[PDB]
Amino acid sequence: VKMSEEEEDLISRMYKLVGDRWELIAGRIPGRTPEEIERYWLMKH
Amino acid sequence: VPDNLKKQLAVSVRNIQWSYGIFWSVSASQPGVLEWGDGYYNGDIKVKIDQLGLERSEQLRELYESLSLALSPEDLTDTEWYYLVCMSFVFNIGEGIPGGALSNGEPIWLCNAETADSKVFTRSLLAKSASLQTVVCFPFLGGVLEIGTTEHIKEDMNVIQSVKTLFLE
Ligand SMILES: [Cl-]
Repeated sequence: VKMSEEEEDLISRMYKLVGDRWELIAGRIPGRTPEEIERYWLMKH
Repeated sequence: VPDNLKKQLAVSVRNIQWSYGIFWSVSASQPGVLEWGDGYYNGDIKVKIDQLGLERSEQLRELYESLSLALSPEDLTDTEWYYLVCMSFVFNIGEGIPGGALSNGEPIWLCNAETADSKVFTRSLLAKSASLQTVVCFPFLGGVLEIGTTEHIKEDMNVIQSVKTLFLE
């Protein structure tokens, strides 16, 4: 899961709003699956 | 900032038939910094009492404040999520299309907003998620007025003039 800088900001933004509802974060990140974002998040936080 | 903003935003966005409008206002404590001032949501979702259709905008703002602490997030369309996530944005001097409109004093008409370079538009991925193709910002009433739509709209300054007249009523 190699997020671009824009994907990181937007994931952080979505996380600060819905928490770990990875379905809702992924809907805002084109091309990324809910698990990709979960995978990115655990390895960063 | 200005009086009757919520209603003027509603009248103007409904008249031009775009997806949303936002008024970015300058922080009272941080000079040159823009924050979400108000907005009208005119997009898709899934009357004599509310002739301007203000309710969904109010509910989206309510939900944002709840989450930032009637609608549940699972109910929101792609464009509603765009509109709600915009409320979290703050723009430093010259940053993004709103900060650039404030700093250079001129309208910025962004086509292909879904793929705009980050130096020009800080919300391209978010726009892509909602198929938001056109975003326009212009300095107005000491802040910046932003309108956006899912359609591709060729540049037409009469759209901006229409919004401005519906404010200076
Ligand atoms: Cl921006």
